[PDB]
Amino acid sequence: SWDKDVYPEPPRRTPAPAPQTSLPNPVTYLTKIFDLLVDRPVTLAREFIEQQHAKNRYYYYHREFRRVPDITECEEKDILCMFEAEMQWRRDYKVDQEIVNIIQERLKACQQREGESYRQNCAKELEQFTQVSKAFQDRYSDLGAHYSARKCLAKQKQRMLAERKAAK
Amino acid sequence: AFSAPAAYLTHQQKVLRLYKRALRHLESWCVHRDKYRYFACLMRARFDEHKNEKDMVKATQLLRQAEEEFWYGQHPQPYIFPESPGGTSYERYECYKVPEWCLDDWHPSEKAMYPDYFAKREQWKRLRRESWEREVKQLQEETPPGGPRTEALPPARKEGDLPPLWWHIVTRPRERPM
Amino acid sequence: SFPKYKPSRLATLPATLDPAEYDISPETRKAQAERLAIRSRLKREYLLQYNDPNRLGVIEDPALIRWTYARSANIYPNFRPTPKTSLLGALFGIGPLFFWYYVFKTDRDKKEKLIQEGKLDQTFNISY
Amino acid sequence: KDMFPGPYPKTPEERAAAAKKYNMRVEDYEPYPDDGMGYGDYPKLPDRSQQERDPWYDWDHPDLRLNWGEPIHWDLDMYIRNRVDTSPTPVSWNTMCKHLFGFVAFMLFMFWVGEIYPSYQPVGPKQYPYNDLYLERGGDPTKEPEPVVHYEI
Amino acid sequence: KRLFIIKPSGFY
Amino acid sequence: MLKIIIPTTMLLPMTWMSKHNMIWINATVHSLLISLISLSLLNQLGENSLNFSLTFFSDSLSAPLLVLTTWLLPLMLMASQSHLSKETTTRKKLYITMLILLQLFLIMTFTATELILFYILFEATLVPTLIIITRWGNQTERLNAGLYFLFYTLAGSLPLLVALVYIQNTTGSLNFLIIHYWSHPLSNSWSNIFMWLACIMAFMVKMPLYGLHLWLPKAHVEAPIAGSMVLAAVLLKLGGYGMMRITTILNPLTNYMAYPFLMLSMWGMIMTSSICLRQTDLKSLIAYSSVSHMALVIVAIMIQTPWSFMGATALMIAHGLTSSMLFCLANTNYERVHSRTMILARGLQTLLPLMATWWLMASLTNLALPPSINLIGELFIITASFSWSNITIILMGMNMMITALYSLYMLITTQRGKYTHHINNIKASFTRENALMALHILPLLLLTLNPKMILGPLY
Amino acid sequence: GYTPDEKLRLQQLRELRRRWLKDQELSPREPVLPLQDGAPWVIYKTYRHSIFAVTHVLIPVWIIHYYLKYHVTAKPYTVVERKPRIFPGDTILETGEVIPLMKEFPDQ
Amino acid sequence: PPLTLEAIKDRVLYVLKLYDKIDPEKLSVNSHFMKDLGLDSLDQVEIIMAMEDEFGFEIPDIDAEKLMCPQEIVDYIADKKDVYE
Amino acid sequence: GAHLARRYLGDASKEPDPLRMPTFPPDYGFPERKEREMVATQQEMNDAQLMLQQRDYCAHYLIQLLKCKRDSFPNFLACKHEQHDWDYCEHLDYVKRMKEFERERRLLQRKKRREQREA
Amino acid sequence: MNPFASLTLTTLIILTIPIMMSNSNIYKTNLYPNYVKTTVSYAFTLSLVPLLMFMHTGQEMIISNWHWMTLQTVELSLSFKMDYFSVMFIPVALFVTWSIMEFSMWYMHSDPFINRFFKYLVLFLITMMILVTANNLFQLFIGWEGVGIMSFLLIGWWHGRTDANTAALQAILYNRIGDIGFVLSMAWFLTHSNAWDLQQIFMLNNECPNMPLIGLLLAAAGKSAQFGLHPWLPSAMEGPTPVSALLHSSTMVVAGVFLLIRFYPLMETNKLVQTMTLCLGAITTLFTALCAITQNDIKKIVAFSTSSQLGLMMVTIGINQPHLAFLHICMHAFFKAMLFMCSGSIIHSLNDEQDIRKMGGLYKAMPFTTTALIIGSLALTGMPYLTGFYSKDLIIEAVNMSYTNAWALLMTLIATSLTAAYSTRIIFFAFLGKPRFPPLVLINENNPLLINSIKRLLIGSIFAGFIISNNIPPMTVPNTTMPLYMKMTALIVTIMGFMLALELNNTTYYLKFKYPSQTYKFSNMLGYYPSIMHRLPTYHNLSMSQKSASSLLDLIWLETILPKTTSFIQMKMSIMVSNQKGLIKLYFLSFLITIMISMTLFN
Repeated sequence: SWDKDVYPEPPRRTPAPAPQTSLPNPVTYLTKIFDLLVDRPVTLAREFIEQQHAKNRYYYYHREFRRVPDITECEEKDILCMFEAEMQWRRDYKVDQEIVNIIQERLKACQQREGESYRQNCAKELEQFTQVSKAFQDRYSDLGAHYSARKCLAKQKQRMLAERKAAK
Repeated sequence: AFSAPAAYLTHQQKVLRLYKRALRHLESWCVHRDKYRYFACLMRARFDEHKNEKDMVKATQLLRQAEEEFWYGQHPQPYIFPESPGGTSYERYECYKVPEWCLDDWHPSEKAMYPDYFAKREQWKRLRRESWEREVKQLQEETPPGGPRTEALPPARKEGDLPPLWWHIVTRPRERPM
Repeated sequence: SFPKYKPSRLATLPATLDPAEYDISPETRKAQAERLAIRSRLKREYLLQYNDPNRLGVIEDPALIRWTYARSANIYPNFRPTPKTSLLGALFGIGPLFFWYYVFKTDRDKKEKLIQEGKLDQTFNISY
Repeated sequence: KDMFPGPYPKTPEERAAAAKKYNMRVEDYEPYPDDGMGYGDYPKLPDRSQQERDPWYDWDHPDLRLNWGEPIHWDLDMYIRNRVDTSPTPVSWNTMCKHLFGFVAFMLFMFWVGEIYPSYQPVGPKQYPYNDLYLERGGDPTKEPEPVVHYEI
Repeated sequence: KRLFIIKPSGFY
Repeated sequence: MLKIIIPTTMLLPMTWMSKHNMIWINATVHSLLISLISLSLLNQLGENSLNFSLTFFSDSLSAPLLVLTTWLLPLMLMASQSHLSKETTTRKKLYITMLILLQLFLIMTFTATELILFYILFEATLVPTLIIITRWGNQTERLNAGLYFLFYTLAGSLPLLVALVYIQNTTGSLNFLIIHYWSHPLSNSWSNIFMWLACIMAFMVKMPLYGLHLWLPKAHVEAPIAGSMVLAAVLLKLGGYGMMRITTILNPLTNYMAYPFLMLSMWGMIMTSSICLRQTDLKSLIAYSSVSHMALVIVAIMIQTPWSFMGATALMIAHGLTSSMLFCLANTNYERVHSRTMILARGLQTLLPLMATWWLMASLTNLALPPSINLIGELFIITASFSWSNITIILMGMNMMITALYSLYMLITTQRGKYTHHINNIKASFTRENALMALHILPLLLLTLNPKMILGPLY
Repeated sequence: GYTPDEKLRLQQLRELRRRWLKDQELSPREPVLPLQDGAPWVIYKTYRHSIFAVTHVLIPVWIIHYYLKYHVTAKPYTVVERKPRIFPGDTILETGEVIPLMKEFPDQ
Repeated sequence: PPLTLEAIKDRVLYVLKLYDKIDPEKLSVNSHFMKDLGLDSLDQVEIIMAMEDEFGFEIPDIDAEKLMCPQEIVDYIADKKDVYE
Repeated sequence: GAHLARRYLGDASKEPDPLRMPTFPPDYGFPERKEREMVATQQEMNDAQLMLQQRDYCAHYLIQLLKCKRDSFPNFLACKHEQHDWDYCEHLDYVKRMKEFERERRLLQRKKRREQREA
Repeated sequence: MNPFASLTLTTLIILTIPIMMSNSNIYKTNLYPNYVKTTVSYAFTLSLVPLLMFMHTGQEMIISNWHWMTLQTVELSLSFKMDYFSVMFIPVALFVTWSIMEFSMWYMHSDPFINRFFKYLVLFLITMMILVTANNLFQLFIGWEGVGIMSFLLIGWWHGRTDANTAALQAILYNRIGDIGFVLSMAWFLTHSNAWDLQQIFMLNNECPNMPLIGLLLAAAGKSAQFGLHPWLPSAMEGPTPVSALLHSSTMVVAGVFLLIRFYPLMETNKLVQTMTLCLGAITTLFTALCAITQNDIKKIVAFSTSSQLGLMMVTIGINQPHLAFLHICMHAFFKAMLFMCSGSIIHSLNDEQDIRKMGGLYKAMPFTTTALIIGSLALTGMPYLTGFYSKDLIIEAVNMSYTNAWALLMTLIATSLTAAYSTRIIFFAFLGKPRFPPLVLINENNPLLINSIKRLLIGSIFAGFIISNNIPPMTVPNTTMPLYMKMTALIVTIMGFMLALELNNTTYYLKFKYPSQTYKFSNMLGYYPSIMHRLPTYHNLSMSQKSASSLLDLIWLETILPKTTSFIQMKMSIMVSNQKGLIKLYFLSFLITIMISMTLFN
């Protein structure tokens, strides 16, 4: 049920069977035996369980957090606003970690899927992960074990001052 | 079963031990039986040559030189009997050996499984318990005033007396307990 | 004249090749007999307790108690700050710490210098 | 209790008492040198591994090759049969060290010589299509590669 | 010629 | 947190008013139920801590330690039953009361929201531990060990009290939440340097640091089994918990000041693991291994990186379990043969087979066989240090090798070889001892399946 | 050689040791405490074989295939297969085809 | 391989009979090599070595020197191999 | 191994250097040289998932061999002729590389001959 | 494709069922070993299916069934890499384990804890399967350490033997020294590539640096008993012969070579690491073959042969020919396992006798074992069209036809000659000649388990190389054309070694005695590496521990510094304060002094 856009997979191109020999193919008969002995019972069991699940269907919801004022707009020593903003920053930290995870999963799946042509046919995913890794490292790397919204803000300010100096 | 050692090894015993070591190492070098027999007869002749030397100083010097020759000529990997010290099977069954006192701690149900054996074990326990006092008395009597000057232990002097300090030797775990 | 066997600390001299085993005197034989006497007395005491049908428990060996005490308790009471003890203690206690400080500090300072000069590769180093 | 190890013996009477305590002959008993290292009264027994002791003798403790009441070497745990062994070797220790280290050094030196003169076959470099597989080997597709051309011999 | 096997109590 | 605290307090009246026969049974049952209650704390919101009240809060760091303490109490009672059987009813009740007071103090220390209250409860643990060691120890050296433990810890702690009062005066609050949220950076001045030293040194003493670890061997060797269990599993971990908590205040100076303690811990881990190789007493060997692992934890805390902190938490929990189990396994042999000399009892695998398997599993966990939580923590710490300096791998790998060597040397010497002939008092292992070993081992192996529980807040 | 005391002692120990060894011999009775399974002739020929086959291979295969149903659908990228090699041949989905130039000189 | 006492005696007498220096006819279980037969010490060493090779177990030198009789060899082998019949 | 003998024991300048090869330009000598022709298309090699080392001028025979092997299975002895074709192509390429080595040898000797001509 | 994953996972899961049933009553019953063997055989039969699917269509897969834990940007999950290496090695290892267990049933029948032996063997197989089928470095580490621990347990199967415990500790020590490199590689990959999965590691590390590859090489040297860490494998023969044949002969030792093969894409980039691997392989081959030449224990000889073959595989890796290295692993499994089983049969027949000098004239006494050993030795020595010919002959030809360190190539050829030499040694001393074993003759090879177990491996040795080589897809460009002498170099060297070994062995018959040469001492003493290396470092480390860390610092100097000195100062001050004089005249003067000093100092 996973979204294809979030988890892209290249279209599957499977060569058609083109036997050139009289000898029976063992894999075909073994696979038919597997289908009959295993796949059919498994499919029937899953059919029964899915019927049971459909009999009592209940839903769970994905929580939505409204955006709250950031640390930049929080006054000094304003522990309420600082607490709200820091919790928001931590949630965003987790979300960015998950984003990096998704891109890395794309990377590994591409490495496996392409095969011996991984170096060339996986370039786009590698570029995506390179961009994401650079962004993530700049935003969150080196903050330390006691990472806080204030420290990330200070790092961003340091980076911006360095950029202004580069502007000269 | 090992006999009590002596304070020193006599010159004859040292020569005999050198002879045995030389023959075994030669057999290690001489893998085939025929070559071993030929060179072993040679070694026996070598010992016989100075078998009857009268001067003890000369014989001692000969033994020393022979030991030096042995150390130079020892086989780097001498054959070791499988169960001998240094052998492949030395102490292999040690873990399987279990002391007799362990059976006393068996649960009564376990001892029930082997009734006749435990009856016989009770008989042996009675024998040891009766014999201990007489064994201590005999050891005290035979012991010299200064103290025991050798590890040897006296045999049973009179009928109805077990050899002193006999329990562990008699009841030692079987060589192949399984 | 086969080459002689140079004994070492991890290669003890074989008794067969012991220069003293072939120069024996009356006193040496007497000493050997006395040593056997000591061993025989100790073995007699041990075997008497070991074959006692009433004994139940360990046969406390004083030698083991002495070994443990000497290796743990007796050390400091019989220690005196001496030139050898003091110098060896200094070297083997504080010497390694300063060596490892030098090593790690130099490495870390180099790394920090490279980072400052933007001349270090952390393209995918996003998990510290 | 007097049985416990004590200070370094200085008077001859203290040496005799220490020898009696450790169940040793007075002549045999030699204390560790009194250098403040904590050995104190404990005997300085010969540095022989438990392997060296006669296997055939019926020791009080067979595995350790030790006897009840015998003075225990200060480094017995180091010298147990599992741990270091000092038994005499067929060849001299110095000869073994020289031979082994020489073999290792010669092997490494010959490897260096081989690196200096590495074996190969009388063949030219392998030729690969499409500019040495520049695209296949990860080269930038947009940036046109410097052309590599292989001609028929 | 079965021989009794001396082993520790396994009941517990 | 009162859901746990109040029942623990009620444990005391139950123990005192219980019948002479039923003291151990009631204490064990209700302590186990309390531990079951503590499992609710493991459910931790990722972003924020569980702020139950002004006084008490729990996070992903405190929760595992609280669960560990609540679990440890029943195991301690089970282990201590045997040697206190001869003791009179009043003394047995007093011993149980000391254990219960220790649990109460540890829980309040872990859940306390104010550094001064944390200090009061963290120092308060000395009294029950000191009483246990010096009243129910079996050796004449129990008193000297108690003096060393008490004075090492107090000499470390008191400057911490002064520093905390000074912080209260300057910042205005010692509540951890406010301190974390405000947390102004420190400056590199001699006064701030000494404040950093005062804050760190008490926890550095509690977590045996090389040069300040002398109390640990004496106390663990000379203490009763329960006291050794608490000291290894929980009391050492108080230092790690405090150091992880306290490090927020000392942000910048930690880089400059870490090097002495970092070097001391890194070299001391090798030194103590080597010490374990040549130890002649089983308890002392276990204690030195504890010292080495806590040195690893100290390195993790000083580096101050998220992976290092996760490894530190995981290692704290895993080591507490493994060291407690090892102490109990040694205590069984001590009770049977009444000596702590390793050589004296040999070949115990033939005599006591299942205890041999318990020893094998404990030693494997000690040497960090994966996927043990011990290995998870050690590996995370090792990776964090590798980031800190690639050269760190040499010492850490050497320590891993030495740890494997000494653990398997203990296993081989105690449980392998020919049985000591003269010893005749070895008797079939009781269900109680095997149950204690299983209660130690099973939670440790199970925790591998879900390791996020012991990976700490930074997870 | 043996001293007379040594010979006498060793012979007495021999007698006692042999008596102990004979005592260690088990009697004809080794009482075993006395049917949870009521299958007295279980076809040793095939019933055990088919039961083992089902229990060890058939049940685990069913369980693992059901777990494949669970894990593949629940999580993307859980199972990733190397893209099948495509030679100048037809493809099932799009029925495409191509040939490899074939300009190659045939003789060899 | 029960290795009964009679088998041990038979094999020891086998080895001794195949020994040229010993004349087979006068060889007996109680024929002391030193006294009844004419074997010297080195012959004692050789015979002990032959026995240990025949049975595959090494007799320690201290015990080996004291055998001085075939029946002694048989009983010592029985003790080492735990032969009770 | 004799070429190594000439290279090391004899004059190094005369013998070609394997890493340096080919120093002389293709244009020198050889008045007209045709470009080596690769029958296999790049997309075909990528689709067949040929190893980069195996993506050589003889790749077409390898593609044919892989397809024959896939189709013939179960029979694994039915591709001997295609295997021979690919092996022969590899043999031709190896011979070409040897010819390159010989060309370098002779060219270096000619260069030395020019230097001799100066003196 | 759908059946592939299910069958591949079921093959591993089925093995665990006997471990789970160890808790049940079957463990108590005699049926447990047969149940474990049957489980292994069924697992092999199932494993054949995925192998056939791969042979048909190269259906490689990666299965991440369970998500263990996500650590910030790093996800650790249980992932199995069912690629060519795993899909092929699983059947080979399962077949070898099946034969070895059938043989063990006969060999270990007397052993009281036979059920424990079989359970430990199944556990080792499970750990090795984890090692082979791993897509994460952490899961591979789980398999690595599990194999090490199972080797420790099985090698010291007889806890009574002090030698066995020493061998187990030695194996653990060397393998842990290797594992230092494994930890280094894991840390480097996590820190730089931010992943422990092989796929991302390959993707990101286009040009792998040196440090992680050197750490992997150290781990491979530790597991495969390369020079410097080689002693553990020969000492491992202290364990029961089935344990040696299964783990320390054919399956466990190959792990390091398998570790390097798994990282072959990274290995290609770095030239220095390839050269180091080649040199280490050459050193191992030459040294181990030379040591084996003069060894008088059959198990020792076979173990040194295994070490030399591992060195040859490492050389193949150094030549940048990994798939050939994997093929050699596969074939060595068969023939070396069969050889060790034959040695076990000889040992059992001759009442636990392992010295070749005491074994002779067994060619007719044991016909089937003699046939199995002859076939195995021929395959090991590269007899054409046997299992060895398909792997070793190609390995040698590739080594010749490539840019290579000259001494490495020379050493490899000499090593092949020495392999022929020691095969001749075993055959000549044991099977040929006149019987030298003790009089009572108990030779009886007529056991169905022994005969069938050796039969399966004999058929595998004879025919497997052809089948595997033909079926596997071509993975290297062949060395088509080469000089005739280059092509025949392997046969020429092997035959020369055969001739020289046979000539020297015949000279033993001659009634001439010469005192041992120094070279013979060097070979027989294993190069003196054990004697000096197992004593000098151990003595120094333990003595340093006790003398310095335990006493000089912990018990003396630290105590003197912090506690003792402070207590002494306090005691002296207490003696000063409590002067115990109590005289009014004395301390009232102090009051006067105090008053004057106060008036001056504080105004």
